[PDB]
Order: sequence, then structure tokens, then C-alpha cells
Amino acid sequence: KVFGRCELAAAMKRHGLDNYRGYSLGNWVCAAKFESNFNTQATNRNTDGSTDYGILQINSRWWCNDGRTPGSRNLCNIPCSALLSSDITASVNCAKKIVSDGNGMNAWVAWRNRCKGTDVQAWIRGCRL
Repeated sequence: KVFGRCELAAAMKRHGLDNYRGYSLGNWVCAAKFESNFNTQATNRNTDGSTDYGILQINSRWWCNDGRTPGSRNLCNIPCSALLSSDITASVNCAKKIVSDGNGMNAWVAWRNRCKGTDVQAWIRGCRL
């Protein structure tokens, strides 16, 4: 599924991301935009052999099992394919554990490089929330 901006914002808000660990909704929408272009089916393979999955590009080295990242960890206790669903519940629940890990939203390279320190509220403006 390719989400619309406001559609995703509303979905993330329902799942408890707005102000989760102090990150306003616009931060999460901005991160999803630049990580996946709002596409739940996005995958990208990394140089270390791990793969990033889903609308928030969650990495198989630490967070999910894809059966092909040896010596990796599965901290969200989910198959990585669950992160590609049109239902974002699994991605959101895993993202909450990532952002609680100590490094906040800096775990997402695109957030750090393209959202952090910008007017992220622009990503939810005009939405019925």
C-alpha cells in the first residue's frame, strides 16, 4: 500500500505515535516519507547483507527475522515480512521499541538528515486529525 500523507498521519495517530517519546506526529510522517515514500512494500538491501523493510525501513540486523541476515537479532520478535503489510500495526509497534532504545529517532538516517531540525509540522498540515 502506498499511503497518502494525511491517511498515514491519521493511521499513526491512532496507533499512538503522536508525541511518542516526545516525537510529534510530523516527525513520524516525515521519516516515513523519506524512508519509503509512504510505501509499505519498500525493501532496500544494505552493504552488510541486512535488509530494511516497510514504511519505516526497519533493519533485519537488529529488529526482525528475514532468514538471511546471519548472526542478526530479532528484537521485535516478528518476521520482517510482517513489516510490509498494508496494516502498519507491526511497523508501528516495532518502531516504538526502536525509538525507546536510547538513540531516539536518530536510528532513522533519513529522519536525521532530512527531518531533524526542519518544520516537521508541515507534514501534517491540512490533515483532518
